[PDB]
Amino acid sequence: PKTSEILDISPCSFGGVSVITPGTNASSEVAVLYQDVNCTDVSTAIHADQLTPAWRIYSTGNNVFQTQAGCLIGAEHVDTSYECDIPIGAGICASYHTV
Amino acid sequence: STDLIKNQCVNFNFNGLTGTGVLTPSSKRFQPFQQFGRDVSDFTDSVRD
Amino acid sequence: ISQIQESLTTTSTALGKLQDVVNQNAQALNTLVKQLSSNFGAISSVLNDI
Amino acid sequence: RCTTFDDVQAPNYTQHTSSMRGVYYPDEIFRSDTLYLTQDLFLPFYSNVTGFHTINHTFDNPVIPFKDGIYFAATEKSNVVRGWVFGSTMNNKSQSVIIINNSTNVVIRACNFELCDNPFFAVSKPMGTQTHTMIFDNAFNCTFEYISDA
Amino acid sequence: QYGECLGLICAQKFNGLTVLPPLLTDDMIAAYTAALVSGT
Amino acid sequence: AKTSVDCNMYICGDSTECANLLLQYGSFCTQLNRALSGIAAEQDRNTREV
Ligand SMILES: *[C@@H]1O[C@H](CO[C@@H]2O[C@@H](C)[C@@H](O)[C@@H](O)[C@@H]2O)[C@@H](O[C@@H]2O[C@H](CO)[C@@H](O)[C@H](O)[C@H]2NC(C)=O)[C@H](O)[C@H]1NC(C)=O
Ligand SMILES: *[C@@H]1O[C@H](CO)[C@@H](O[C@@H]2O[C@H](CO)[C@@H](O)[C@H](O)[C@H]2NC(C)=O)[C@H](O)[C@H]1NC(C)=O
Ligand SMILES: *[C@@H]1O[C@H](CO)[C@@H](O[C@@H]2O[C@H](CO)[C@@H](O)[C@H](O)[C@H]2NC(C)=O)[C@H](O)[C@H]1NC(C)=O
Ligand SMILES: *[C@@H]1O[C@H](CO)[C@@H](O)[C@H](O)[C@H]1NC(C)=O
Ligand SMILES: *[C@@H]1O[C@H](CO)[C@@H](O)[C@H](O)[C@H]1NC(C)=O
Repeated sequence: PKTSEILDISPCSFGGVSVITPGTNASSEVAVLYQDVNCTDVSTAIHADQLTPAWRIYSTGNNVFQTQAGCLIGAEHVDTSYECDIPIGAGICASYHTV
Repeated sequence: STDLIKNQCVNFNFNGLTGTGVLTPSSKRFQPFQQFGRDVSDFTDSVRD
Repeated sequence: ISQIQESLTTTSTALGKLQDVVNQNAQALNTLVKQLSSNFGAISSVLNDI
Repeated sequence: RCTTFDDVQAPNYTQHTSSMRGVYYPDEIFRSDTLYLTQDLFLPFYSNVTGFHTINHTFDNPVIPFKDGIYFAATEKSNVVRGWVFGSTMNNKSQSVIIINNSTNVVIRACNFELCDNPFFAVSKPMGTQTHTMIFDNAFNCTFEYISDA
Repeated sequence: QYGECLGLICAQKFNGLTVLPPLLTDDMIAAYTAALVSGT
Repeated sequence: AKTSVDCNMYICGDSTECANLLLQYGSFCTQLNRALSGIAAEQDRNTREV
């Protein structure tokens, strides 16, 4: 109204979250997949507690990786190929393995 | 009040709770601050006389 | 026949199909039971209470 | 007349992990051999806690905010802590309550108290006997009182 | 119409509908088919 | 197609007042998501089988 600019509207980011784990007996490690989002928005919303759900304790370490289905937090990328244990999407595969 | 009528299909009104059933003795062990027990689906399962 | 017997003695995953059948049926019944506790906007979930 | 302990040190608040403590029975109804999922006020696991300590000259009696609910735990060798006091203004302006493990009888009251700045119980070393209870100068508009059994 | 990103600019529309991608990408499928024709 | 749906944006969207009403129906759309995710996994299995 004030300047007769034309402005678009679009929604704030949303999606599903799902948890990747090896067996509980083997270890308590987890990796989190945020589906169909660019990591810049979720990292800039984890910091300063803008995301929800809000864990009491967690951290995004240096391990952040981008995939077509979304981006994984807490998983380390590797430049080698193996047979799939847990399929993620778009060709990205996961497993629990030695460093 | 009335006496109890165990092992027969009867109407029962123990304490504001109503239904029909077969009363039998039990081996529950209530704490002194618990008067009722419940199963899943919120059905009453046992009562303290 | 010996090697197949040892495999069956130690494996757990080989029968996942039959296990999935059992789990599917049990989960379905569990859900149908749990629905009784819902309220559907009634003043209470307990029929005899009302 | 209130007695003020001079030369008392300021406290050194200390941090500890509470670990998993603080779970309590959510409801009276009996249940067995089942997993139950419920929402209520609870103490979250591995939350930090503010430790306090009375040793030698040190004596800490600091007003602590309530935040609509507190956990509490004490480690005592010979009944050092006798109870608590709950109030909002504690200056002749708001109802206050006292809970104390008096040796003769437990006493709970909810009346205007005007509690002494440094309330305490007086004891003698060789006799092991209590001599004074300097908790409150007076009490007016008293509307509640309770006494436990002897 | 629905939210999707092909490339990766990801956009999302108020209706909340979404389309997930396939696991096997088209060049991996074409490598299976060329392996079959080659071996046969 | 292997499509997916989000329950709260479609039925209730931005508002919170409507979500406090949808709460009275319980688990229903969550088993819905469970179903539609099973269909999604099945499509991948079909292609890997062929
Ligand atoms: C501990 O308290 C008891 C009882 O509480 C007293 O009575 C309450 C109504 C209130 O006025 C408290 O402040 C009081 O202390 C005390 O024992 C009482 O002593 C009086 C005589 O002083 C006697 O008339 C009461 O019957 C007693 N009450 C009993 C026996 O239950 C006691 O002195 C307090 N202190 C100690 C160290 O025990
Ligand atoms: C009951 O609680 C209310 C709110 O928790 C108290 O009101 C506060 O009083 C202080 C006194 O200085 C004000 O600074 C605050 O702004 C008030 N509101 C809040 C939210 O803190 C009230 O004092 C309590 N009752 C009594 C008798 O003290
Ligand atoms: C609670 O109220 C009493 C009485 O109103 C206060 O006692 C007064 O104290 C002042 C100075 O301390 C004296 O000048 C007055 O003469 C006292 N009043 C009476 C009637 O003797 C008492 O101080 C109040 N509590 C606090 C903590 O201030
Ligand atoms: C726990 O430490 C945090 C800082 O990490 C602080 O904000 C909080 O007040 C502490 N909890 C206490 C003192 O109970
Ligand atoms: C008790 O309270 C009344 C009003 O509630 C007040 O008039 C009276 O002065 C109080 N009693 C005292 C101060 O002793």
